[PDB]
Amino acid sequence: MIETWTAVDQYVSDVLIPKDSTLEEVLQVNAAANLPAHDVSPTQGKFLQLLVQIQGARNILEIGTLGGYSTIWLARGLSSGGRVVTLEASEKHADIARSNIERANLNDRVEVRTGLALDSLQQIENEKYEPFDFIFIDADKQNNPAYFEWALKLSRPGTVIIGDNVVREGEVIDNTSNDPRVQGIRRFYELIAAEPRVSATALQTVGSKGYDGFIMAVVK
Amino acid sequence: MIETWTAVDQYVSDVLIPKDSTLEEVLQVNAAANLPAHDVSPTQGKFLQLLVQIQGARNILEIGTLGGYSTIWLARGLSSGGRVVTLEASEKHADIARSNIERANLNDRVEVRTGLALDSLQQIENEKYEPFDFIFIDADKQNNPAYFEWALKLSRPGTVIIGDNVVREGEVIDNTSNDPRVQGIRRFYELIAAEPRVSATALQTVGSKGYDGFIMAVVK
Ligand SMILES: Nc1ncnc2c1ncn2[C@@H]1O[C@H](CSCC[C@H](N)C(=O)O)[C@@H](O)[C@H]1O
Ligand SMILES: Nc1ncnc2c1ncn2[C@@H]1O[C@H](CSCC[C@H](N)C(=O)O)[C@@H](O)[C@H]1O
Repeated sequence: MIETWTAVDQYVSDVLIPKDSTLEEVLQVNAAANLPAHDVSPTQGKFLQLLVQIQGARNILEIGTLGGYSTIWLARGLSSGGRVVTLEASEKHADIARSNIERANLNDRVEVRTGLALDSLQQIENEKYEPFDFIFIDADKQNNPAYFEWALKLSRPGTVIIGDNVVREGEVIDNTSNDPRVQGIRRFYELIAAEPRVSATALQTVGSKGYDGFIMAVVK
Repeated sequence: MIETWTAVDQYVSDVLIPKDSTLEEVLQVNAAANLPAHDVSPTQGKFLQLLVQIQGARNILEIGTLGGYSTIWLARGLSSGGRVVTLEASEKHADIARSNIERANLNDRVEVRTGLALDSLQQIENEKYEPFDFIFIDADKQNNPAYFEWALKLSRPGTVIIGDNVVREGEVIDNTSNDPRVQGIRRFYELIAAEPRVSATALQTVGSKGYDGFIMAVVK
């Protein structure tokens, strides 16, 4: 099945996504730096870019930078004078991400903050940051419950929240699993349901990265 | 396999989509009337509703009504004096859709036009309809090329176009397919690539309806 899903994704990108030497280099540098290949796929990246454009987002919060691949897709969807604030725990990942954001000529609208996301989120609250209108949660999924609460806290009515990798090859329905990622993801779904101010759905996806999925939520 | 995808969708729906007796009735009536089970899934329907809300769409065009299941999800995403115009070739389907839409108390927001979509689209242009901000193509896929051209013609900068069922169990990559629906979808991808005014991506999805996918495009 992975061969078929990968072939379909190759077809989709070949026809709908013009070759982009900049983004290809980002992945190449990530690999050279030994960063894991956990970036969103090209089709997922374009989905994010287009969703940002549909929302007309101007203040994006991303949790989990890696090498800035998703960050570039997101930043490219920004309105006028919008910006992206992305959080990364690894000093090395963050350094590489900054270099890739530089190679994409987006350093004028993207800020990479190094440190554990929970600590950075508190700092963001402490500082004078306007509410975020688009939030992409893509870090350590075991912490999704806390990231969701922070996302809502730092949101405004109409804010879009995308939570990546929330199906995990179907492990999401294994209620007895002792895996913290699975339990964290399940609590993420539950907390969204508990919040009357948030309405969401989740689509299961397949492609070059395998069988997974994402949550798309909107703050009332 | 399909068992896992179905179970995951059941989980997602159970937690994120509150029970809706109105929509349950809609599907029951569609089935009693022997309509094919081609309605979007509940999670796909909510995805459409949320996307409509994110864009803040006010004038929706849907091609392919069936029993009005997707139509209701779309209409529920509207707010002010928003409207939905949906096209259906089957007189029987159209009347069942009008009935379901009425039971959902949305007849004031939805217009179901009976007839071949290509004929109705010409009429819509002839008439003074305002440009459509959101277009859902979900009828006979062999005609997607023509529907895409009409969508572009009746759009405005920023219009969102969603094309459903564009992966079809992975057959979309088979250029030699004897399925006119597969050829129609391939023609659709190609035309999008040939239209500079449209940027798109496609995500492959799995769930209760099986392995398929959708295209999301934005008009520039
Ligand atoms: N507690 C935490 N705070 C911030 N980043 C964290 C974290 N735990 C893990 N991460 C970071 O989560 C990232 C997940 S991969 C991020 C990929 C990126 N969104 C893309 O599309 O390419 C990694 O870079 C990892 O170092
Ligand atoms: N040429 C044409 N013009 C208009 N509708 C057409 C058509 N060819 C097929 N259809 C209609 O396409 C519909 C596809 S199923 C539509 C389902 C609907 N989107 C939902 O989510 O519930 C059927 O009702 C079929 O009768």
